[PDB]
This record gives sequence, structure tokens and C-alpha cells, in this order.
Amino acid sequence: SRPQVTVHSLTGEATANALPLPAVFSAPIRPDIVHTVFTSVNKNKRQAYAVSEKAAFGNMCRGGRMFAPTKTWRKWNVKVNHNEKRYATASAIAATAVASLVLARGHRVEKIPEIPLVVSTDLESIQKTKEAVAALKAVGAHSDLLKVLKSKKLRAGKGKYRNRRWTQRRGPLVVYAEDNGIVKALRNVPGVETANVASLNLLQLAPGAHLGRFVIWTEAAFTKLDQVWGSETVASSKVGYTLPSHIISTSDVTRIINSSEIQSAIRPAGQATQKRTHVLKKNPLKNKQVLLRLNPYAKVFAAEKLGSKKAEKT
Amino acid sequence: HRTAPKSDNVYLKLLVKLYTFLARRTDAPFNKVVLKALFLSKINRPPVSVSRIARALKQEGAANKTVVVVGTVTDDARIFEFPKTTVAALRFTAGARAKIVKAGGECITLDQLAVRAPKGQNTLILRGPRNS
Amino acid sequence: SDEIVWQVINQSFCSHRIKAPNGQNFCRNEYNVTGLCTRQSCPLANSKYATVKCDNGKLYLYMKTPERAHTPAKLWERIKLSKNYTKALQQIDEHLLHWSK
RNA sequence: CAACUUUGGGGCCGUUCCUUGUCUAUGUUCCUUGGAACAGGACGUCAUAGAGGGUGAGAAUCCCGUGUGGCGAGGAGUGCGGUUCUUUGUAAAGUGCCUUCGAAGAGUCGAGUUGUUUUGCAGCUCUAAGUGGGUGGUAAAUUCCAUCUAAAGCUAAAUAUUGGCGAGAGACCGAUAGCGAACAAGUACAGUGAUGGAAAGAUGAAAAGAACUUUGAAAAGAGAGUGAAAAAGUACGUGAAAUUGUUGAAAGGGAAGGGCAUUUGAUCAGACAUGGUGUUUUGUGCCCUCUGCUCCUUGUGGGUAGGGGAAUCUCGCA
RNA sequence: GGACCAAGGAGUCUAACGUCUAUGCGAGUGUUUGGGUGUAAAACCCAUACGCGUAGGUUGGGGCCUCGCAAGAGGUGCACAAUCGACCGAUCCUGAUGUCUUCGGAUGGAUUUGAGUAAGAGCAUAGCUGUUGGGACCCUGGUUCCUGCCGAA
RNA sequence: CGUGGAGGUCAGUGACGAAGCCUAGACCGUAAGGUCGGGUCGAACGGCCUCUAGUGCAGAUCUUGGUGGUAGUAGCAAAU
Ligand SMILES: [Zn+2]
Repeated sequence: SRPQVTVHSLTGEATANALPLPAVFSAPIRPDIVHTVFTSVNKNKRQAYAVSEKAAFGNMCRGGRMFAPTKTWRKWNVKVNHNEKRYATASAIAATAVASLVLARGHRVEKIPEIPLVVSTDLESIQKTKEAVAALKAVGAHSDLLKVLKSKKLRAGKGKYRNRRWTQRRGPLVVYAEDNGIVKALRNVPGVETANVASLNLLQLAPGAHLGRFVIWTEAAFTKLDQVWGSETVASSKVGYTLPSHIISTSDVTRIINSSEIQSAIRPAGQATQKRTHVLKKNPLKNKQVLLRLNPYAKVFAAEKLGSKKAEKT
Repeated sequence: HRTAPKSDNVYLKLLVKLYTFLARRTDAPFNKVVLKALFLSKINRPPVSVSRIARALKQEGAANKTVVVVGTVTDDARIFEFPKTTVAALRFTAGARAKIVKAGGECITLDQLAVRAPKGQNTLILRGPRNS
Repeated sequence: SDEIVWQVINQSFCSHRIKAPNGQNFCRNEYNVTGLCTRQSCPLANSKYATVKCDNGKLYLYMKTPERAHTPAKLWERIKLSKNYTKALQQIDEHLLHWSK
């Protein structure tokens, strides 16, 4: 919630200029909506499959037709409300700032200059792979890249021999305002994926519907994010779109509970675990101590021995 | 019925945790009403038009009361004159939000409502008119 | 944001969290003092934090402030603990003065 | 009549298109394991190349490629771009104004009937008009207005495509699945025919496929050997159950099974456990002292050097 | 109904209405026929249309306020319900001012009327489910994991 | 609880042995089941948060394959 972020050089140091937050990072983070949108968006790049039309006669039979011949007209793509999809992207963008989320997904960002990490626009003008990799070394995302590079494993499924042989983790995401050969330079290094600010792919944003991929920004892209999503000051550049509101202003509930004035208005609390009373029943008519927590007359009753009392001879 | 929100809005569950701390630790029935209202479905949370809010502010002795809507405050252009008052709710349509702000009033969230009235001092709760 | 971050970590994927056969959860967070992944336990869900942790020989107290939520390279503060057991516990109580139990 | 305005045809060389050909990065660096490093560790280089495949196991860097560009070759061709050669002969065309004219789909339209279709179509019979005809609204009604030119013809593109010729993919199936057919599958086979129609994938990295001796008609053996492995021998990856043989144990004598609980017999598991507390001896160091250097998050900080001392203290270690 | 054993083997998909729930927006809502874009069946942006919807009183009464130590009292009253209303449309009579000799409805009645007015709630997506139809669980017979809770005729 | 496949993650496991099989071996689960030892074996495979389904068998005189008894019996072109 700080106002501004120091841009960093390609050599990697606090450049004296700083940029205000684009207020997109103040968006509500709704992982339920990100999840529901992510399922339907992940269902988009799908090719259909089917069994043969006519190609005994039993589902139980060897070589017969199967039960439920899989037909093509089963639904493949899923229609999504456009504001809802934009809302999921906005929650993803706001989640990328936090970086407890980025560590919570699994990234090696423990030695990076700050969050959200912003580099100069000169990064865009790099057109060779080794220079851009050395630039990310100078940033400090080297450990994330080494994680991705070590993480190349072979797929456990049958889909290994369905052209999906290798698998590995995902790494940094570089956001540029404009290509100047950067997307060719980072194409060869694994785990890195670039994105114009106009697109900002949700699948690239929250992979596996887990919020907060490690995202690197260029300087012009970070300014351009205000153009892309708007603010209370800049309009939206999207037709009739608004960065959506919160239903609760303060993100911390325990701050509100422990503030001062709720703490004034509230009755005193219990022990925070219940003091067990009467864990076991001790019978009277024996155990004379629990007989004496009852009926204090019983002591002088036994003292006078009235149970054996001799009556008058009258 | 529901003893919990069947929704999975995280912020909603945060407000449920806050108002369950209130409804345990307060003695006013207000926070109990707020907790029971937080569990309601979308059908059981009908929207409240701002026209109905102003018609409610036409009640006697209510002008210095605040109004609370567990639900959505929606706009209606059928009204012109809207008083300067304080409305707390879950959701604000931008038309109704501009009606409240443009009338000099105040658009409040329910966390700020709990901060202002922990015991529900001087309040109003309105429910949308359900038909179907 | 800490309770939002916590409910994301809890109800969705905490990458460090390990599920026991018992049902109990375990963060592999290197700064986590207890082994568990609970509300107090995740260093990711809490901005005031502390941890006894050893680098090659010497044991260091690691302090985490909300003041440095950004800049995670400069996040952890390091204190060299004494080899005197009593003195180092006293040092803990000093640096965690007015701090939670 | 007044002006204007215009010229066509070749060539050639490029270009464009097709079909090709060729060139264009970086480790085979040390160690361990392994039959084999393409595995693991350490140190690297390339990248507009970390797609994919092969190479005795997960190969960016071994090879082919991949990526980026480059150089060709042979055609197609008017698409245009330059050059070059010619093209006129009262040649062809266009625009405005004036004058004089100003010709079009008949066995068709239509009508009846029959069948057919849900109004067309077909048959049979009849069969027109030329300010004509077709079609539709309209009415204050001896109506007005609208809108096209039938009975001659051609026409790219947007479209369909379970076939052909090719590509590229898959949240598809993994050998009873997927095509009937991963294999010498429309095969073997069956039917007189029309037709119907199977089963059947895996030695190994390399056949290195078992030299030689011997039994044995011959089939099969036994010695021997290859191989990392025949607990891989062309019956061959792995090798479940049903079922079979031998041996051992036990029980049974025309005995059926389980459940509980216990003995007996057989059998298995059963510390790499070996420490803590206090005291004491001596020695050592981030212990003490003096002299530094260095990183910022600049503090209740972090790293680090030199010499001296435990003679005294003190911490940790031994 | 059964010689045994292995593998295979039976409520799938789609369309149309319907409830519920979740989500976004909200009197609006719906990007993806299509165009632009692209790292290319993904994502991103969207012009014009179109679709569906929109276009008074009394009694209580959640609460809330005040007073009351409390108990309670008073006030304002959400949703919703009942009453008495009102009005619109209908209903059957009245049939005026006018009236082209058959036009006219003025006024006053009367009951019910109606998802009527008297200050909206919908649209879209997803999920689970109800009915119907496509071969539609498979071929009378069969119909594939556990536990907990509720549990008839 | 289990099964095939998919997204993310565990810089998860693996030729010093994955998966599979056997296990008069141990353990945890009320159970569905899961974990380990040992043996065999040779190249891939798992846990977690989600998605998706051709997702769970004892029967259907189910389909296909394999193997019994009948039985050394019937019987000798029952196929040669
Ligand atoms: Zn955790």
C-alpha cells in the first residue's frame, strides 16, 4: 500500500526515479472467481476426440460397440461473462504485488530488490539471449530460473507419448509496453514468458489457478497499466469498464477487532478454554467431604447422633 | 437453516468472522440479525432500490438514523430528491453510489458500520420486497 | 491483507505445506519455527515474525517486520546469538521485548 | 456542332509464383555409479537455436536438426518494374449540346382437369396482348398509386466436402482398447456364389543366438561357454490367478467350510541405545586485550583480518 | 443362476423448459455471427445490430431509540400478513349535456375481478438437480467403492 | 476411498533400481483402503491444490481367453 515503486537498472540498483502504483494492485483478490474463470478458460484450447461412428454388438462384448460412443458435440468451450473474466485478471494482477503469495506458490524471489519488481524500459531494447539472462542475474531472479531449469522432469502419464513428454515449473513473467527484440531474446530461456500489457493472459497470470506468479515489469509497462485498467483518475481505456470495488475496506479483520473501540464496546472474555467443572460424580452417603459440601447440618447430625436417638419414656 | 455462508467470497467470510465475534461478544440483538442476514442466498437477498430507501427515510424520526442493507443498493431514476444520509451495505451499484454521493450522503461498508455502531446504535435495516 | 493471504494459503495451495497421514499440516518454509502450517505458523501469513536458525556454525535470530513487506532481499534481520545458553535466551527476551508470547 | 481526351503490339532483364539444391551456433571438460553415461556431482559455453528424434539409460551444448539469415538451380507467368524494338490508318473510342429516329424471347402467358407436392411441377385439352404484360397494396371509389420486364445465355468470391493428394495437431485408445486389420489383413479361412471374415506386437545394447566334448534314431539332454542379466536361449521383456508335478509338514479314514478364544509346534520381529546434571584438570578458539578491514536493512546490526594473552578472570569447545 | 480363473462389461451424451445454489453486473444485462489483434484453434480489444427484462389508514412486527438497576414502559417501525380504503380494467343498471333518429356516455350505484397501480429485479455464466425427447442404464434377467445421518408406505 | 488423463506445485522419487508381481513380514485406518520391510524386476513414477471422465463388478445360461473334473473314460475314419 506504499505510494510508489523504485525502478531498477539493467545493472540492477535503485534508479532515482520511482513510479506511483497504478491502483490495480488495490483490487479485490477473489480466488473463487479466479478458480471458476480459470477452469473455463483452461477448457478453451481443446481439440475434440471421438470414437468411430459404427465401428458382438455389446458393450460387454469383446470387439463390440462400446457403451456411450463418444460424440463430438459434447461441449468443449465454455462461455464466460466478460466482466467476470476481467475481474479474475484484475485479482491476479493485484495478487502479483504481494509476494507472500508468490512465495506461497513457490518461486525463488527471496533475493530480489522489491515488489512489484520494475526494471527500466531499456530491457525491451535487448535483442540477445545472453544479455537478457545476465540482466535477470543482475535483478536477482537467477534462483527462480535455476529452479525451473532443474525442474525438468518427464511426464508420468501415457501423454508422454502423446507429444507432451516433458514438464517443468514456471518462472518469471516479463511485462513490456512494446517489443524491441526482447521477446525473441527471452524466448530461448525456459520458464520465462513475456506479455504485452494489453493482453495479460490469465493462464500466464495464475497458472493452475494459483494466484501470484512472479512478474517482472518494465518501466513503461508499469505506467501503461494505468492506461490499461484505469483508476479513479485515468479512465479505463476499456469500454464501460470500472476497476471493481471492495465490500470491506480494511483487509485485516483482527485489526478491526482489536482496534480500540470494539475493544471498548465488548464484554470481558472467558478463559479461552473451558474450565471443566464436575468431571466425575462423587456420591454422598459415603465420601463425607462431598457430603459436607452439601448439607452442613450433617456434621452436627453426626455429632449429636440423632439417627440413634433415644425417645422419651413419656 | 444455514449456519454458514454457502458462498465462497473470502471477504464475505471475513465479515462473517467479524460479525460472529460481535454476535458472541455483544448483547444487542442487532449483530445476531446481521449474522443471520449474512447467510442468505441471492434470492434471499433481494436488491433494495434507492427509491425504497428514500420512501423509508420518509418515516418519522428516521432522518438521523443510519440505514443498513444486507444486499445490494440499486439505483432508480424515478426519484429526483434524495436526502443527505448514511447508507451501509454489501454492494453499491455505481448509479446508486453516485446518487448517495451526489446527494452529499455517504456510501459505507459494513466493516465501517460495525466500527460506527458496534451495538447498532441508531440504525435502520431494510429488506428488499421479495415476490419470487 | 494478512488474513486474506492466510486464507489463500490455507484454503488454497500453500506450496510449503505438507499433509501428514494424521491430517496435520507442515510448512517446509525455512523460516517457520514450528514445523506446522497453522495461522500463527506460516511466515508468509504474518509480517511480524522471528526464527532461531543456524548458518554454518553460528545461530542467528531472524526478525521480520511489516515495515519491510516490500524488498524481500532486505527482509530478514540477523542477530548473532551468544554461546552462553542463558545469555542467548536473555538476548531473545530482549529483542522480543513487548512482543507476543 | 464544339471541343478536349485516349491509344496498340512485341521482346529482353528483373520481380512475383512453383519445384528444388546448398550453407549458416555452443563441452563430448573432471569425479562417482553403471555392461554401456545420455544418470548424479563440480566447472563451463551457445541461444532469433532449451521443438523433436537418434546415439548401449532423463543429451541445448555427440549427431541430425531446430532458429536466424545467405547463396544457388530449373520451371510457370503477365501480376507489375525497368530497358529495348516497333507501332497511322483519314484508325478506334469517350464526354457535353443540337437535330432525326428509336425494333425485341408464343404451344409461351393464361384457363380447365388429372397426378404429384404443400404452392409449384408434370401430363392432357384449350390457348393470348402490345400506351403490352407480371405482381402488390390502396380507396372519400366508372379508384389511384407502387414495382419489375417473363417465356434466351454466361459469371469469380464468400459455401459444402466421412473421397483423392498432402500437411499439422489432440485433457483420444495403448494390443480383448484403438480401424476388421500396430504383424505378409480384407489376410488365412468359410461359402457354389452373392458374401462373411479371424487370431497374431516386445530376446538382447550388440546375436555376442550357445565353439568344443558327450548321451542321444531323432526329438531332446548333460558337461562347457557368451552375455550385465539365459531369475533374457529365436518356446524368448515382465511373467498374476484358475490348474498340475515333486518334496516337506500336518490331518484324515467314506474326513465339508468359517467365526471367537487359547495352548502346542514351527517361526519372525525385538537398540548400530549407551546419555544427562554438577564439580575438577589441562589445552584450544569467533574467550580476553590491542590494532583493523568490509556490507547495508544505519540498528538492540552482519561479515572479516593481524599480532598478543589465559600469568589472572570468563565463555564455548576439547 | 452358477466347473473355476483372468481381463472386458451396464444411468453416458445432447436439446428444450423448471427449482435451488454460487458468481459478475444491475433496470439493465448478455465479448467470442463477425471484425481487430496475437507469442496463434489460446489469450486480448470491440463497431453496428440482436436477445430477455425494465419503463392511503389501522393492527401487528425483525430490530432500533428513550426511560427504567432490572423487570418492564413509551416512540419509530424491515420483511410479510389481515382489515378498511382509493384508483384503473371488467361486470350489470342509471342514460344527463347533447342529440342527423339512432348516436352518445355524463353522473350515481353494484359485486367480484387482477402474479393490476399505489416507487422495479432482472440478465448472463457455472454447478447440483426435476420433467420430456432423442437408441437414452445394458441385454424377463442383470446393473460395479466405503462410512455417517435421515428414513416411510 | 480408488482409477485414466490435464493445469499448478513439491528445484518430489528413480539404473546405488521407477512401475508391476509375490509376500504363512510389519504398521496405520471403523471401512473403502493406505505405508513400509523382503523377494523378483528392469525405466519410468508419485504426494498435495484443482480440472476432467470410456472412473470402481461375482453374478447378466454376459463377451473373449486360459485351465479343471468327467477320464486314460467313452471309443478307435468321432481330427490326424
Ligand atoms: Zn503454510
